[PDB]
Amino acid sequence: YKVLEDTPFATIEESDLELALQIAIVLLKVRLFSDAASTSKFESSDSEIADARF
Amino acid sequence: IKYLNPDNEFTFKTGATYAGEAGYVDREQITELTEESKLTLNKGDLFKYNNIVYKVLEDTPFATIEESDLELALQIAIVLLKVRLFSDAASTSKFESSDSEIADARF
Amino acid sequence: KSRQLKAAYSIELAQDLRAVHGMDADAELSGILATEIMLEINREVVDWINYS
Amino acid sequence: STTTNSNSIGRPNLVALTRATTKLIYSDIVATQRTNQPVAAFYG
Amino acid sequence: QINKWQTAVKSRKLKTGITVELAQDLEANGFDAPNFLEDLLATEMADEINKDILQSLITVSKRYKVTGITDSGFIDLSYASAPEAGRSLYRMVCEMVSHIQKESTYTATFCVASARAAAILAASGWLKHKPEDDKYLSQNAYGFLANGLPLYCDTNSPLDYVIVGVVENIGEKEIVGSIFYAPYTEGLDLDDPEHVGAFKVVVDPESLQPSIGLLVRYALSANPYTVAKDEKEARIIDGGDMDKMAGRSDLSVLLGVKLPKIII
Amino acid sequence: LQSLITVSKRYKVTGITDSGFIDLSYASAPEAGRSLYRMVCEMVSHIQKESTYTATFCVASARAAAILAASGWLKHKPEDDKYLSQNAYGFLANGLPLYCDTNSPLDYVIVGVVENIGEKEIVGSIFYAPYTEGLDLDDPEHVGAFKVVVDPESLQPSIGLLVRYALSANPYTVAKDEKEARIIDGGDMDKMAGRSDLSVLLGVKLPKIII
Repeated sequence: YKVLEDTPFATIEESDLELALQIAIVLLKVRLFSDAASTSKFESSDSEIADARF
Repeated sequence: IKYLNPDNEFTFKTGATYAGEAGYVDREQITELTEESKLTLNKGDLFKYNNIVYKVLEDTPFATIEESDLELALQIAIVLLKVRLFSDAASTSKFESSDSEIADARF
Repeated sequence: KSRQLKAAYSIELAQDLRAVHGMDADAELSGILATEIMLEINREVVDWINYS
Repeated sequence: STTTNSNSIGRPNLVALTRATTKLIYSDIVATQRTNQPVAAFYG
Repeated sequence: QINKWQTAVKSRKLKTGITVELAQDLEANGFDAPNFLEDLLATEMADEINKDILQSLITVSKRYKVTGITDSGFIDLSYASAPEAGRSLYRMVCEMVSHIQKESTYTATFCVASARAAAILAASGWLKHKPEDDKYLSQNAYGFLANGLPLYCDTNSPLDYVIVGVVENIGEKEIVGSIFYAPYTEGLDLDDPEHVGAFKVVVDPESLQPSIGLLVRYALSANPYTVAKDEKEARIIDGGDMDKMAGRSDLSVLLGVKLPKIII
Repeated sequence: LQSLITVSKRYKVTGITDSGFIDLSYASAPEAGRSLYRMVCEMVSHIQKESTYTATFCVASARAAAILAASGWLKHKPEDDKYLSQNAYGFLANGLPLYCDTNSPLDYVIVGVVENIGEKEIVGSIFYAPYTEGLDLDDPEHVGAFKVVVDPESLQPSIGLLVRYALSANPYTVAKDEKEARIIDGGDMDKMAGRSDLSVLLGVKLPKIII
């Protein structure tokens, strides 16, 4: 997750951290961080490529 | 790419017309509603709100509208036929005087 | 020496006349300007004859 | 080690052009016929 | 007795003009500059025609005041007991339709509503989009009702409401409906007359940039048998004159809708 | 899916959706779905009002889709699968297909638009728009490409793939910072998040499944 507004959860009274987190997404305090990488992340000559497993 | 009215707002969001009796330069003469100006209006007067031009059908529009939110009081005035939307086509002479103003189209 | 006139008619009129009377509402008007000018010139000549 | 930090882009691809316009629904609201005179007068 | 409803055609006019350098930039940027410009004026004007008709309809339609629940000129719809909120509006739609059928004798062939009013009505169920039935929706309706009327959205007027009314065409001359639009093009030389109206180009005499504008003329008159409750009985009736005709028509009926506010 | 969640505008109404979500119980059976169906309809007409586009799809969490299904007015009926593209949960009375997310930890319902008016007029919330030009591809419809290396010590094979795409936001979307600008970053979710006229999100509050 990534923080959109500082001090996320400042106004979320929910005690269950999992739900407080869902609320933070709904209220735009925190955004889901799934995102693509800058291209340079893979051209550094020293980089981590996510493993696929089975 | 967006098509805009003379106040540079999206034509589809404003809800107002300009190329007709309401005009564009004419809006600089038409009184806006305020918590006090709503009370000085009578039959035949024009007024505006959110750039829409309205016309008074009944003297002292809002005389019987207790609603404190001016936007809603106006919606009520439309419903109760105290005020009518003024949007309309112009008498043909409006654009023949040569002393004429044609609403702009923008983008 | 010169001599000239203007008509200055509206669009809306020209359309209405074509629909209502069938008149072109261009030619019937330009015709007046041309006629008036030639008529005034013709008078000028007669008037100079009587003047002189 | 040529990477995207070296190469430049001349022009972006537009990909798409979007124009938001009001869906105009009036032909389903008003019963029409054309007028061929500056004045119309309906008979009831 | 035979009476007539008479109106003059009124006008709308728009002006744009594009600086030569800007027009050239439009071509450079991937646009068809001369067609862009005509499409802009035509679009903006068509938009204003649509707004005029819908707004005029609001102000012409009769108000559906009922001693039971509508003597405010609108119906108050909550979120409690959710299916009821839409179904109590559907009922009003049906009653307004019947009111027209009884008073004007016309069938009340359409229903138009604000975006939210349309949604609350849709929420009742008893509304279907059904792409298979798109044939009768003119690709315009939101969807359609069990009672047979198509539902269209307004989205332009600041009102939040529902209107039902009639559009009928029997043939040749027997054309009926709430507001006739009735554009006037005779005498105007048009390339594809279906366009309605025409473009004019001047080009400034100082700056030499082009200038263009568009003219449209039409009646937008009221229907026969409608007489403002002033004269009441008249033989020649101004079919315009909204200052007197407003709110008095049997070919359309309005009921506003009161909803909780959207938080912005 | 996650990009859509964080871009879509939040639907909040003083009546039943403040706090960004709707609370749905098990009382009065169909009402829980009905009060959500209404949200779908309101969010849909909201999009038409603000964007002029028709909000052509609806996507929901697996549970939220079920809650909606409980109202009826959602049908699969395989004979009508023609308009579900073998993906949608089912279709709604309001004409939109309903798809399920099933993946993100959110519990919600989103309505939004995908339209294709031809050639260039491609419209919708998020454009994906992959970039394949320059890659000589085996099956051009694959998108992205494979490479095999083989280790220099052990000699075992090593296989992987690289994919690249824009994932652009739709025009007329502007971050509530610049508000109006001539050039808008179509990515950068850190600023674009929560801003979009082409999609609307409402969360759904449900009781927990016992594990």
